[PDB]
Amino acid sequence: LQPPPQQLIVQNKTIDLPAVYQLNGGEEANPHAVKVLKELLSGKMLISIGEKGDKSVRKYSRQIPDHKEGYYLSVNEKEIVLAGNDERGTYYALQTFAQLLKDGKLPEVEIKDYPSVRYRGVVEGFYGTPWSHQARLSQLKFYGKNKMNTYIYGPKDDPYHSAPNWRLPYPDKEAAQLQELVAVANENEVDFVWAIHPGQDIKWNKEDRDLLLAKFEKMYQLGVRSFAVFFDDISGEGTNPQKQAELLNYIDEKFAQVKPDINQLVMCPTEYNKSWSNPNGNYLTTLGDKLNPSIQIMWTGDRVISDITRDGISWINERIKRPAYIWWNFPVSDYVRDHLLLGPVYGNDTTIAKEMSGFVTNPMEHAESSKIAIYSVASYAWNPAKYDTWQTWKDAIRTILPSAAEELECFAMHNSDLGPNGHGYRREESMDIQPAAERFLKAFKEGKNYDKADFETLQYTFERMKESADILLMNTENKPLIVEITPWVHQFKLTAEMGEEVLKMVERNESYFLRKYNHVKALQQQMFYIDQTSNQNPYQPGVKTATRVIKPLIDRTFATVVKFFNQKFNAHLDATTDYMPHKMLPLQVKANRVLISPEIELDAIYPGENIQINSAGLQKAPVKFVRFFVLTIEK
Ligand SMILES: CC(=O)N[C@H]1/C(=N/O)O[C@H](CO)[C@@H](O)[C@@H]1O
Repeated sequence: LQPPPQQLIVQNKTIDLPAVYQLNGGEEANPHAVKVLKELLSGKMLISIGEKGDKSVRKYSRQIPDHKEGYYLSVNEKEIVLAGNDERGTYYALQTFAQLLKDGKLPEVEIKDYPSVRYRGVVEGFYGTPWSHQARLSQLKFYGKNKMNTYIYGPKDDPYHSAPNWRLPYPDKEAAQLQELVAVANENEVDFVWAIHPGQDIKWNKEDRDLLLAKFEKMYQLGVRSFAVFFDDISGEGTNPQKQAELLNYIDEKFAQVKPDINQLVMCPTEYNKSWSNPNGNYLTTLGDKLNPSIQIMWTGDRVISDITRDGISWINERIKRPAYIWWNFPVSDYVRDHLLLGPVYGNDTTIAKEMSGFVTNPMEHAESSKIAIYSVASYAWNPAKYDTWQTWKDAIRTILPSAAEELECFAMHNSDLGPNGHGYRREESMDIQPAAERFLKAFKEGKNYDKADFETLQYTFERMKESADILLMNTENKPLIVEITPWVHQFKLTAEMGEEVLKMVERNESYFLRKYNHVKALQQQMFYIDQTSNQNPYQPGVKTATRVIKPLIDRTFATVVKFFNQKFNAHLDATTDYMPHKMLPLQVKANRVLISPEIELDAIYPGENIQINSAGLQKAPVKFVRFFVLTIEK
């Protein structure tokens, strides 16, 4: 069961799902929950479904937890009970019930369940290509299955979300799409929260306030019932906390508290993590004091990218005078775009549920791939006391890709770290093989003999990686997932082939070694060609994989064996580990830039564009040699 329930008593009997059944409370329970129950009983004992207060569930009123979104669930030989404290609770009972049913069978169980954190879900809030409409449809259904009740729409690059077109209603096509997303959100018990991001060019006047409210009104007409205003990542007048708080309170008093049926009203502050706060400035205490108490305030932790600690959340809660609504910046990869972040969710304090109003994850622009972290976050926010990092990661993968779960585990296990970055945030990766790696390498470098078992583990790892990559490439169960990851799967296969060949180099005679060495060089060039043609975004272009432990191991082993060979045979083989066509500290190629890692000869004459050192326009001059750090060319 994911999320794990608050309380579970298991009998180790099982019963058959009733072929004949009496349904009770069908006409009066949450229709969303009844429809789910009706699909499970498709094709087909008393079955009682309802909310506390329905006649159907009167007998169980004392067992239904007294919590928002709580439910009581029971399966024995005589009857099944599915009883929410409220309509969403009934739906949630059904989502648990759906996981109990396996091959027409049910375990005898009794569950009392409820979430520890009130708002749980996803903020689509990253920079990059916004999720596709089809991907959002898929996400919403995923959220309902995992008891996430919150979807905050706010892609930084949607021009109708952010500046200047925040002021304009969505075009007809986009409008009808959002209208469909809201309906689907509603059917899956998810609050569609529409965010606006106006602060970079907002004027503190009646004109812009009215345009904002008019925009909120248009969204309301599309079916939207929760709203957010984001003031993150801006400078200038829009950073004024008094004005922000006045605007939010106006929205609250003239809009949210005036419509019949508005739910969440959320803001993200300009000072949205501690490092970006001014402890000595008046910004957060002003919001805390002035913002109306029903309005939620978002927080990403001690840093833009960070895990949530007891001390960290105490710090913010004391200032905002309410429990922070956490905006968790993982697995978002918009600042390490050459990486996929597919590892487990961990690092968040599991005892601080009372200290947060909400917990949402900011995911990758890769929607399907983000489901691993999203599933885990749903498990963590619902039952943080029972949260199990590794089991939930494994459960997520088996959920997303049952036909190739182990292959996806293999790929994800080695695609979890971010590499060095300006946010200082890192994750573990390849932890299984890390000790056999460091040992193999330490011994190897010193001239000491390595353990054969360690050499075999590495060998076994490369073999498994190639099986996993080729199987994932051909998988048709979740095509959108395969599309997202495919460039990384190719790079991951090359990595493993490169590992096997390097290991063969450590292992016969001069001729054989030279074959292996030339093969390694060709594989390096192939990796370079993938890094240069795939995922060519303006920020971190290319495709990096197994970067924490596996690639450094392979590279360092390769450099070492080439050195020993050169000493033994008095040779001059090139030991460099990344392919570079241009000659020169390693050079790097990024899009049409050639740079020296913080005289040069290009492999051809190109028209020059510019040169920047830490600048001169080259006005298209033919160029092949630069002597005296980035050269831009036409390419
Ligand atoms: C509140 C917030 O996190 N705003 C942005 C952010 N600000 O530092 O960092 C994230 C990771 O780069 C971005 O995806 C977010 O859109």
